[PDB]
Amino acid sequence: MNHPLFTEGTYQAEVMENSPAGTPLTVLNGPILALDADEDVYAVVTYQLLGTHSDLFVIDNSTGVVTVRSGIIIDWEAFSPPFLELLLLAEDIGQLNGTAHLFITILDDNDNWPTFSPPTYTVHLLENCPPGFSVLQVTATDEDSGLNGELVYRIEAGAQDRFLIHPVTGVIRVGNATIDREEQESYRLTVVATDRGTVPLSGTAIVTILIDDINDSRPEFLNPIQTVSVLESAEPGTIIANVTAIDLDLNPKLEYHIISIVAKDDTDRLVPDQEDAFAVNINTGSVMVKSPLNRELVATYEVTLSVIDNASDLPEHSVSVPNAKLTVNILDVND
Ligand SMILES: [Ca+2]
Ligand SMILES: [Ca+2]
Ligand SMILES: [Ca+2]
Ligand SMILES: [Ca+2]
Ligand SMILES: [Ca+2]
Ligand SMILES: [Ca+2]
Ligand SMILES: [Ca+2]
Ligand SMILES: [Ca+2]
Ligand SMILES: [K+]
Ligand SMILES: [K+]
Repeated sequence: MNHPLFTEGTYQAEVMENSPAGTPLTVLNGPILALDADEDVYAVVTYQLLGTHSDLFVIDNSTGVVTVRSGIIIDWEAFSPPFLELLLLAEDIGQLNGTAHLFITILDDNDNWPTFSPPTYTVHLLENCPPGFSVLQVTATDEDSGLNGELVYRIEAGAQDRFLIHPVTGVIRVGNATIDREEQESYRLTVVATDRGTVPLSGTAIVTILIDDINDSRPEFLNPIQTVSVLESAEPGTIIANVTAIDLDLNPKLEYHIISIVAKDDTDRLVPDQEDAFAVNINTGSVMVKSPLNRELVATYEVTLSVIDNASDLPEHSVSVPNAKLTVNILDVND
């Protein structure tokens, strides 16, 4: 009986993780207080603090106030559950000790950054993929609790509405935009996940999106219109011109052809059966005299040349639009 008595059986208390040394515990139920049992004499009562995690704290042995110790760090993420049990002793010399318990709840602080692991990504994607196609999912982790761990995803740069991301799931999908390998063959997306604590932290990942090829882009002649004067004395074999085209797809097989050769004499009049006159090299586009030329037979030739990508996956983007045009004015030879 004659031992000192605390005001409470158990003092309920709390403290914020990462509090610096000196920080008193918030003690929900009054101050930690014991008094000597003898109502006639006076007797000094000192306080002690014991238990497996008492090393995190120091008790003011005179006032009984519990503060955070120097050296140590209170880590919410290091205790499951986030709840300590400590014994308090009241000492009066020549008396048995007082007993109370100090139960302490460690409070969470937003002190973990939303982390991506892996912290970067690479994905291949086929061009002409329709709106809303699901490209990649990205997940970040957070060792905080409650809202301080609840993450919200968002594309910061590299995107321009061509890719969108679900704020919750982190699923990157294609936006309402044409993904054309020829217009842009790759993307480097900066993607941030932000926590919802009041001081909100964020962390970053980099999604490379390599656009794969469909052979879907027609060859283009770089020299579409061309007039050339050739001597009627030009022998067969003689290169007089070269049409040249480019397909912007990944592995084209270009083939140059002559679609027609219209011929006209010097009185501006149709001369038929003169397709033997010229020939285009099927790979290079080099145009040569093929048969003997005579001005007195043919004065002008209009020649149309096409080019096909034989590898093209789409049939309506196979051929040159427009075809190449080559007028060939024939020069006179005389005495
Ligand atoms: Ca912590
Ligand atoms: Ca925390
Ligand atoms: Ca956080
Ligand atoms: Ca394309
Ligand atoms: Ca293509
Ligand atoms: Ca093509
Ligand atoms: Ca002649
Ligand atoms: Ca002549
Ligand atoms: K007393
Ligand atoms: K005493």
